[PDB]
Amino acid sequence: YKYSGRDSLIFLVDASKAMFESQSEDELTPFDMSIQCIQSVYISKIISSDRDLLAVVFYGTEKDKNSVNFKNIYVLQELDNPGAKRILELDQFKGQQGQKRFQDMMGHGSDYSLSEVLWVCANLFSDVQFKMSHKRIMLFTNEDNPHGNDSAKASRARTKAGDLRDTGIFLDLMHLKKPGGFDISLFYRDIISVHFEESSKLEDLLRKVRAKETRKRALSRLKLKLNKDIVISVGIYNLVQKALKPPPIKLYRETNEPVKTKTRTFNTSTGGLLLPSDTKRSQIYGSRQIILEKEETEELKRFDDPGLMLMGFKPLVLLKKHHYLRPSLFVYPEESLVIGSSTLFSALLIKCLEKEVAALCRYTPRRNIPPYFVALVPQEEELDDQKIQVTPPGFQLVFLPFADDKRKMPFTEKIMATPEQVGKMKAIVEKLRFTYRSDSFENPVLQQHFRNLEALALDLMEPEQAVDLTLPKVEAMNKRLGSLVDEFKELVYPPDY
Amino acid sequence: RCPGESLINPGFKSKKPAGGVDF
Amino acid sequence: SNIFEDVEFCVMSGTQPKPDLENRIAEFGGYIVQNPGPDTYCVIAGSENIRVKNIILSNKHDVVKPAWLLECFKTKSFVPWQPRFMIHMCPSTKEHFAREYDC
DNA sequence: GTGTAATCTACTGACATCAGAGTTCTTAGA
DNA sequence: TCTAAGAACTCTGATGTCAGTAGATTACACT
Repeated sequence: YKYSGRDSLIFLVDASKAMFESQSEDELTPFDMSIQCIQSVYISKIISSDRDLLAVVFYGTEKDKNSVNFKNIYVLQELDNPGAKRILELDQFKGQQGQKRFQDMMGHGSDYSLSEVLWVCANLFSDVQFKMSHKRIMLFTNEDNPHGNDSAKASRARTKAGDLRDTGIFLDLMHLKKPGGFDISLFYRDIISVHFEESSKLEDLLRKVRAKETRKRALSRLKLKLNKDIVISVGIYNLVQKALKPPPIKLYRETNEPVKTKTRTFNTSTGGLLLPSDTKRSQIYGSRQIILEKEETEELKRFDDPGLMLMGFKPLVLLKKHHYLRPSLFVYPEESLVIGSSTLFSALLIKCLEKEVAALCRYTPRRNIPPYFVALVPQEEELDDQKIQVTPPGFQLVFLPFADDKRKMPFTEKIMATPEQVGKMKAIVEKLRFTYRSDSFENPVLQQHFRNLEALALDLMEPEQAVDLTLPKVEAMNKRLGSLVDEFKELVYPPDY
Repeated sequence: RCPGESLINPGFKSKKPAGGVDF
Repeated sequence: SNIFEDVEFCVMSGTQPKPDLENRIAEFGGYIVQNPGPDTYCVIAGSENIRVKNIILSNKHDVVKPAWLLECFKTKSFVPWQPRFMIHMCPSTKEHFAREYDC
């Protein structure tokens, strides 16, 4: 879908006693399972996408809250952006005492009707003003025949859920270990888009996974001036960009209210609230003072207008991988401007890969920025993983240093090791062989930070303290490697350290 | 389609479970 | 009542009706505060919270049984506080506290 | 004049980013 | 016998960017 549309998601639990207070074991509880799910996807969505909408609803309860079509349904929460007080409302109903806390309020086991329940949720999504990209309902019921004993009750539901799917709201399901069996082919076969224990999907809602997830958006758009005249529009996209702990919002102590930092400039002698025109900019050199205006400290540092000028072609081997400037950015075509320029770009991509070549360009991302120099290395897609595109096809902008960047480094000379000293090393190295994958690690600080932040947010008992994956697991490095550190200590240097 | 797309956060690709060094 | 005026309280928890605790206090005019500064007499809490643990960790202030601000309601209990700073510029507060504290 | 288009130009949320300022460490150090 | 000049890192604040929303400006037009 288009950029702005929120994900929006409504959670809809069976309040019926026959599941709600029920267990075959003692070790879980289907309502305590669903509520855990709702709290846990919801705490995922809080860290990861505060912009996307959640609601939660109980059907078949005995005391009601709805706009209309009231009987035996209670909207615990209408659609809203997610936060702490909503997670505290769900927390109240959890656990052995929780399954009594709920009973003092909304009441349990009464008759219900899916064609009314699906009506209610529909009205909910309608009532909200925002643009929605995905509209999804989640069923937390075990009741595999949903009391369609009256087939002329049940045909209402099936038609109404035809109407859900027809209006482009989706609906989705989880089965919840009903004693002895559950089978979708009896009923729910036509409500969703051979026999089950409990859903292999449901564990994915307990991943508790944390990052920002920020959708595909351009960094900027530019014209690749091949010369004085021929241009194509290309995008500039950010495939790799270091995340930061979110900017902290300064607060008033006594009320927790946000407060304005409200800075001004004031003359050291006098009451002049000096305006931006009152003051210049300056330097000191050679015991004299150089004076420039607030226009020209940024008229200096101009050279060009936003674009990409072509500078001619190179071998890919001469672009030496030791000197690297800043993270590489992707280039991909954009018919939003320069229509049909995709036809040129695609031929340019295809044929550079045959030539074993890069294009060299000069690059300005904005007006009032100096040109850097950038090699456009061409790119090719590994769809072989059943069209999981690990690599998009296009170009990489790889940046190149200038003289000033390549800092001087001290004198040293040696070519010291013998073939035995390499030969022992060639063993330890081959014993320590693993497979790195790009996603195999996580930031120890930024992951810890969210766990501290949750403890403070919910008033939990404890910070979760989940230990990081960057420390070497040194006992495994002792054992897999084995004792071979002694080959350095014996064969390579004296015993004095 | 389903195979790579997360149920917690749709359209976005499924976050695999952290890994680290193991031989 | 005109007794709990000039005495400032923090009702940091309840649960007995927490929002009614300070309302009962209000017809006794006890000076309600939402978050205890170094000014306050004492802090009142129907149960522990993490902020009460913060005030066990920061020995800061006088912490009081629930009933003391439902039994202040038959007495007149009114008893103190802190914040933090340690300082050795040319040290200053400790020598002021050689005038202002027992040693 | 009076009335109905079509469409430019704004503002905002959000995201990257240079600069600028606060902070701990080396050498040269009376 | 030690006191600043030179690093280094993080963090904060502004400027510019993109996508999308919707208002007011202005065009077009009446026999």
